[PDB]
Amino acid sequence: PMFIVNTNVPRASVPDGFLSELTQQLAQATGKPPQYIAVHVVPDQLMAFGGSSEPCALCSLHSIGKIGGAQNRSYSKLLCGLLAERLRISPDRVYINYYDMNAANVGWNNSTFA
Amino acid sequence: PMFIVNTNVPRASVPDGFLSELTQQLAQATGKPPQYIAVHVVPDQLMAFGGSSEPCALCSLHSIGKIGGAQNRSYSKLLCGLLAERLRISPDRVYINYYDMNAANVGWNNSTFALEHH
Amino acid sequence: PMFIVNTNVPRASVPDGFLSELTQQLAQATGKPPQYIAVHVVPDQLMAFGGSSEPCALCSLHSIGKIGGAQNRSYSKLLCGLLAERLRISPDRVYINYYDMNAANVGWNNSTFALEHH
Repeated sequence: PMFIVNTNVPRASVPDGFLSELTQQLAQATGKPPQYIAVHVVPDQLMAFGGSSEPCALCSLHSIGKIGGAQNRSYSKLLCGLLAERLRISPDRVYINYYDMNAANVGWNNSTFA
Repeated sequence: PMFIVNTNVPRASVPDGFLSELTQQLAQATGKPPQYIAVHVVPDQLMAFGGSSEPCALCSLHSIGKIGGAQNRSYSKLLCGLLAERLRISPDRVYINYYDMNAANVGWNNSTFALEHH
Repeated sequence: PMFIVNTNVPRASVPDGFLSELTQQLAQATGKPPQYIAVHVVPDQLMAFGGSSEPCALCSLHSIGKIGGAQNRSYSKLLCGLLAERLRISPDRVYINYYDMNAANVGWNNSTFALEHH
């Protein structure tokens, strides 16, 4: 799986341990091994949410399976919680796009997961 | 909805008011409340379009519904128009990927927009 | 088509000509004219793959058609080979998301690639 978070919060406000916490908690939540979890954090972005430049985040989580109604609500509670606690971003200023990827549509190690 | 624009145009060339104009015009175009419109502009990128590095933009618009044949052509006219007028990017050097998101696949405020079944 | 590469490799490590090489190789692989191939490389990113910050890349390839089981295996061998050769990134630290776009969902030049119906 891969998780990306784009935010206008400054890089200095990202705490030590963040990428590792995201990796471990997403491994727990998705049921996938941590060695297959990739994370990308993009601070200092020029963005607005509702026309306001208060802290916000636009994110995405891609996974082959383990994407659905209840699961996505669980991922959103987990991720909004981390973004609130660690980056001080209000949950109502976060959007997370979820993608259930077909294994044939994910390349890795010179081939695909199909 | 969320609209992202990635471009090689310098940050200095983005005019004051641009994020607000995109927010307001997308609210008008999609019929969605402006309070729910998010925008992200990424300048100074290393990109090429057709192998040339003249000004260009690669964008995306994600919305739960309001994505379709005629609507997407209307959004493209609006957005290419704004990118040409404000960032001086030629419309034929702009790609915009449209995504019709299912409500269950959009997280917000500790949950998603699928609040009907559990 | 559009190909995006996000990596933690430093900008100085992206060779001159890399965008052009990707453009040419992708035009060849997809059969699409190079004039329609867009590439975006984003170095110096804060990323981890499997909990490690050694070189890695998260990428995407969007194309209207020319996306499928065998074609994607071929694109992966091609692209991982280029990322390994040019950016020194191990293929097992590379993910590439493939998207088969509908023509009506790709905006370009004030409209979309759905020009047949109203």
